Amino acid sequence: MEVIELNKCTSGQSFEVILKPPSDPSLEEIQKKLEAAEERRKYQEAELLKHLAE
Amino acid sequence: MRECISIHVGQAGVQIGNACWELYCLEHGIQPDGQMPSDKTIGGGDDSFNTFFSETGAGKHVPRAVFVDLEPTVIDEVRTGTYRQLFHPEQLITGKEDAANNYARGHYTIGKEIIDLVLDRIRKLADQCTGLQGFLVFHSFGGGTGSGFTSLLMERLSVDYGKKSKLEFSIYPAPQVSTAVVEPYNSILTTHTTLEHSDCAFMVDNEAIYDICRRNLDIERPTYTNLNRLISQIVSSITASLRFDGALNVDLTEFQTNLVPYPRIHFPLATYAPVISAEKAYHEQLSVAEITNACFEPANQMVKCDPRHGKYMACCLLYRGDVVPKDVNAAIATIKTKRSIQFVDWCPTGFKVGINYQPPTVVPGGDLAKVQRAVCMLSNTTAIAEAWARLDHKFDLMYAKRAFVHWYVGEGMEEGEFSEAREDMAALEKDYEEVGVD
Amino acid sequence: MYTFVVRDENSSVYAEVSRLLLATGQWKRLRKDNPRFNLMLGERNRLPFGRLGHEPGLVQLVNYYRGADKLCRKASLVKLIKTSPELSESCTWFPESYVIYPTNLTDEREVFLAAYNRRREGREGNVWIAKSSAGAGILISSEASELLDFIDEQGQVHVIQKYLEKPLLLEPGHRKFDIRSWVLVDHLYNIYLYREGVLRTSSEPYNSANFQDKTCHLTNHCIQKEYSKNYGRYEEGNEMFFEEFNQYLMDALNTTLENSILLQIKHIIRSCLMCIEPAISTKHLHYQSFQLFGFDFMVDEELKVWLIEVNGAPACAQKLYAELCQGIVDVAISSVFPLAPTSIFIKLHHHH
Amino acid sequence: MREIVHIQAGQCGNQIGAKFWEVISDEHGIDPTGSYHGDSDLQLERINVYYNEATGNKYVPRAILVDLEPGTMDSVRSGPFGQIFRPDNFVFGQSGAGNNWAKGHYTEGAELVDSVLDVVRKESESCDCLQGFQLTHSLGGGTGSGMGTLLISKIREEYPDRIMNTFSVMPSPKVSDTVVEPYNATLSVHQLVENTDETYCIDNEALYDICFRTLKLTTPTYGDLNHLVSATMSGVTTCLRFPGQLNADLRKLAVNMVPFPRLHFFMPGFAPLTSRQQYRALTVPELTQQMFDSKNMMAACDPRHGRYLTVAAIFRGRMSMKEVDEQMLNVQNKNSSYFVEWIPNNVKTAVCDIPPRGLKMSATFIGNSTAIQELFKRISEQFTAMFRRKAFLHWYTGEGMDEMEFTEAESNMNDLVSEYQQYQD
Ligand SMILES: Nc1nc2c(ncn2[C@@H]2O[C@H](COP(=O)(O)OP(=O)(O)OP(=O)(O)O)[C@@H](O)[C@H]2O)c(=O)[nH]1
Ligand SMILES: Nc1ncnc2c1ncn2[C@@H]1O[C@H](COP(=O)(O)OP(=O)(O)CP(=O)(O)O)[C@@H](O)[C@H]1O
Ligand SMILES: Nc1nc2c(ncn2[C@@H]2O[C@H](COP(=O)(O)OP(=O)(O)O)[C@@H](O)[C@H]2O)c(=O)[nH]1
Ligand SMILES: [Ca+2]
Ligand SMILES: [Ca+2]
Ligand SMILES: [Ca+2]
Ligand SMILES: [Mg+2]
Ligand SMILES: [Mg+2]
Ligand SMILES: [Mg+2]
Repeated sequence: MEVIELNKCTSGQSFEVILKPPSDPSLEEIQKKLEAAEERRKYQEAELLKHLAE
Repeated sequence: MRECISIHVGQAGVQIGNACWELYCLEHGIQPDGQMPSDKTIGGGDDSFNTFFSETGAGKHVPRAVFVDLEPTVIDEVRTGTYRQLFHPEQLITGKEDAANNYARGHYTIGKEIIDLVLDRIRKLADQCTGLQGFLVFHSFGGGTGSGFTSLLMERLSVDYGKKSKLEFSIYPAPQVSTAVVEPYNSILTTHTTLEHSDCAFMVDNEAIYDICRRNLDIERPTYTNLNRLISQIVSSITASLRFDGALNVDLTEFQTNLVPYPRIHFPLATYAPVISAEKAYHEQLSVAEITNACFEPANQMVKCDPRHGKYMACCLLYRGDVVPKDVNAAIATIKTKRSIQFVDWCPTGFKVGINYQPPTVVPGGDLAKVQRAVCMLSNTTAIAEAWARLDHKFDLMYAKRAFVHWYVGEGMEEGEFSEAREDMAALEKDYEEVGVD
Repeated sequence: MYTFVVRDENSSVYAEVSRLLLATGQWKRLRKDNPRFNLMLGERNRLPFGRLGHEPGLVQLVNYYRGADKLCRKASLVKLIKTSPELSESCTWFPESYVIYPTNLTDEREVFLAAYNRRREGREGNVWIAKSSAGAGILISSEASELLDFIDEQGQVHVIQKYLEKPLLLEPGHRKFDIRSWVLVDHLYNIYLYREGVLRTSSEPYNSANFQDKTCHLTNHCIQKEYSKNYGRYEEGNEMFFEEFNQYLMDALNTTLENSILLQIKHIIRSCLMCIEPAISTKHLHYQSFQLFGFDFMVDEELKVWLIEVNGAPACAQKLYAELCQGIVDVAISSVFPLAPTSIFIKLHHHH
Repeated sequence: MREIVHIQAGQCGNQIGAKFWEVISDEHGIDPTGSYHGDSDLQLERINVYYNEATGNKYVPRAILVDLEPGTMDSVRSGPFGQIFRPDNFVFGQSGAGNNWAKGHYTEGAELVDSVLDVVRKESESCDCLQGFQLTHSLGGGTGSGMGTLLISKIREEYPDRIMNTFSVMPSPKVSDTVVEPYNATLSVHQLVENTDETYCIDNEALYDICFRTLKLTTPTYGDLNHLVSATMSGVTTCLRFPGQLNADLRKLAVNMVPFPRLHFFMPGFAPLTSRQQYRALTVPELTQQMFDSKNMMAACDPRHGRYLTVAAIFRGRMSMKEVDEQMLNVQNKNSSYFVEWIPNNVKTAVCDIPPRGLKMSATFIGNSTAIQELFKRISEQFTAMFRRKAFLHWYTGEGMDEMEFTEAESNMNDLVSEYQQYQD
């Protein structure tokens, strides 16, 4: 039950108590993911209009 | 002094952000017009509150915050609310139509067309920072914007601010305050693409906030205002160290250092007490030992789970009010001899304690009663994995039938991103079991 | 209309409970994976406790205490008694036991030999028994070499404890036995002892000079009915009930089952369960737990009661399935889910 | 400003649509001339969802009236609120559709569809942000069925990413104008499977039985059937017309009600339904017991024959929201054998403080039930009873159609039935 690193100031204090010791994707790669999903949307919509055109 | 920029995404983040900045102002003595009489340095200063508030020559104290929603209704409240004068227009960003609770819609379809805008507005706040620490991102798991757009924003922040820290306050989905059936999908999609981009995440289960409001506040049908006023008390306790003089958790880095020895396991459990109903004429003021003991009761945890059946990796006690170190260690001693507190063998069995003499501020007319002392315990327990298990199980039930999956595929998402996200959660639950179970 | 699920088809006990529940016309059974339920008769292994108590407007009750395995595991119980100050290492009603991991894997090997050498030098009886939870696989021996070598040949943790060389023998027969007591703990953590116990007796005369033939040393109902040739001779199914056993203690020993044995049993049950209450209690939990336990005791020639093991999924004596199972619906289920005596249990009052 | 464009087509479409605007115009304080005269701001909060604002604080519905004959629309223009509809939004021909799906879809209808789409485009261009469209029509006639579905196909081509919603009256031999209604309905139901996000199935038989048995109406009339449709339409749209966060925005509703793209045909329900003991107060339990009762459901399907994929309930009036949750969570927890267990929390509830005219409180039921297949089964059987003999086909082959197109519509609906069947097990 040890207290360590006691720091006190005008608005409070902070300390530590030890009971027992122990025993990314680049900007380019994000635009590609975004544009890839935008392309599949454009493809899916293209098949819808082709369906409607028929 | 190093600055912290807050980012609120979606309806949950924006309404929760509102409650926090209302509370922050009452705490630092900032009036709705932005004026702060106590600040004797007009239009400048590197005080502790300057980490969250910038200043103008006119003496206005402006939050370092950005509000982002794909629909204008929620953010319009801020523009005409009590604290409309705190922010300037650039800080509030709104779209025309929302993500319809569709992760793929917020991350891809709509997100792609507004992502760089949030970044530009953020850059503007960063340009006022002489030493930016990082970001605090508030969002929900279940919303289309909260889930979808947030994960895209985190990916870009890691690119545009590599060395900066990023913390989350995330709303875990709760059927009692939700009408969306697909929130499990969204929650798991956003956790998979955000995991490697967040250094510390404080999950708040709406189920827990809901029950605390009914049990302790005697609210029969808690509203969002009730849920947010209480969530901002917990958030205030967690961010207080960054806004007040102190030596514990003085920068966002210290949160990872003191609470996250393993990077993927960065979801500390929060526990707050006391929550007292203001309608009570007068309440027997609780002691340091009693409120500390309450930190180990499931009834006031931000996520309902049983820490008795997990292993702690870290533990911070954040006291506010009439509390001296002598009382703290006395209660801790007793709690150890009665409570089941099992730490991981590769982490010390100890507690970092922070005391702020200013007791919790209560919003006038709010639901919480003024108390002489309160505490928030931040403990990284393997028990919080119970929340991942519940959510992953709901995901499996629907995904096994591919129910609702066509909505996500139709917005440009590939079906394989579902199982890719799910296998990552399977790996997250395994990490918790390897660390906690024998 | 209450609802419940069944996730352990192999439970003869709760099979009857589910049979009685449906007979009440006020309980409806649901599929094993339907989350909207009031009562879960859960599986034995890996019961998903973390998914309980998260259904809006449903008080959920499960038939297993999370964490009670610490008491119902051979090695776990030994660790619990030696490390729990409430039980202490000097516990007088639990045989001197040690945890021994096979050498192919803390461990108490050297600690076991130390006490073993002490007995060998002191002319004292030095007969130990090795067993584990992965058995039907038990070995009784007086040589430490055989005991340790037997465990190394296996691959699971084992426990070596003192073999009771002076067990109380029934007459006529000169035969060993054990006592099974069923204990039901409810959501409020009341400890109820079933007024009906059973003696699982050996139909073979106890022989202290041959631990090789384990038919007269192991009173398991399956061993007696398989390797014992006098099965059912003295009592039906090698099962004596409290009424008979009590009359015997009076005629033979001039005492009662209550004074000589039952007080110690009730004290042991209290001590064991009260010890772990802070760890498994569901008093302030988002769901509620109850569980049925099967304690097994030994009695020596001095009428001292020794605890053998605790069973988490115990079976019942055929003659007592109806009385007990209904008793489970009364104090465990209907106590939280009431329906629109002279209790068959004995309340063991204690300080929570 | 999430505006919705309303379209009503044909005799049935325009008569039901009229009563609808009559009902909600009252709930929002709009009088027959478009002048607001309410007493609550909640009336005008989301007024722009269905109404345009004109000069002099005038509110003009965003509705387009379509028919191939003048008769019905002439009545609307002389009806109670006829003066509130934009004059230019009346688009109509003179030939008629002769209850012929082919005439509405390929010949007569085709000659008039472009002019209708000119008005849609005009109303859309004025929308700050268009949520989508809602169409009212029957499936058993010619205009609302044949041309109605022709309009959806074209509206979807020009607005591919907007929500398409319909209130579709389904024909029944018990309430029938002509024997070819099953032909027209089977042709439309395939259009809807492809081109609508949400379709509220409204069986005229259920409406009739409700009027005869429950409402105790000796001789029902279309007017009586339309009172039920008016109230139901007002109920299911309450989420949209008032301040709320549940089911608001057509796409969010579709995202939480449609687990599979083709299984988007809903069963509506309303409570109360009292016969003139009409002043008695109705308790929350009663509202819930009835709203879920089959005799209050307007699809003519027994829910206990299938399973609910999702359910959306709307309670209106000043009541105990705590008590609402309790009774809803009681129906579910008392009949969970009828809710699919692979969609957690598939029953959602919303409360609204403004009640319908003359009711302390009411409840509207919106269920995506697999029991709806019973409805498509009826139509399918009635269809094949005639088509196997090619009876009455000459009306359609004479307008340019081929028998092959009938065989396909047949197979397309029998497929839709098998789809509902596999998700019921
Ligand atoms: N605690 C709390 N939870 C909220 C609040 N607002 C919404 N939620 C929760 O957030 C989830 C829904 O996500 P939203 O935040 O509304 O969605 P969004 O981020 O606005 O994205 P959209 O789908 O485009 O609307 C549900 O689980 C709600 O319970 C709030 O103000 N406080
Ligand atoms: N230390 C000891 N002294 C004397 N007998 C012992 C003993 N340990 C075990 N036994 C004998 O072994 C039997 C019980 O074995 P144990 O309970 O450990 O195995 P098990 O769990 O597979 C049987 P059950 O669980 O049904 O009681 C008893 O009949 C008892 O006579
Ligand atoms: N509920 C209801 N159904 C109607 C009404 N008028 C016609 N119907 C039904 O609609 C079908 C006839 O379609 P109708 O609208 O008259 O054809 P259209 O004018 O060419 O589109 C028949 O099944 C009628 O039962 C009405 O006012 N209300
Ligand atoms: Ca200053
Ligand atoms: Ca990073
Ligand atoms: Ca012509
Ligand atoms: Mg939103
Ligand atoms: Mg056993
Ligand atoms: Mg007609």
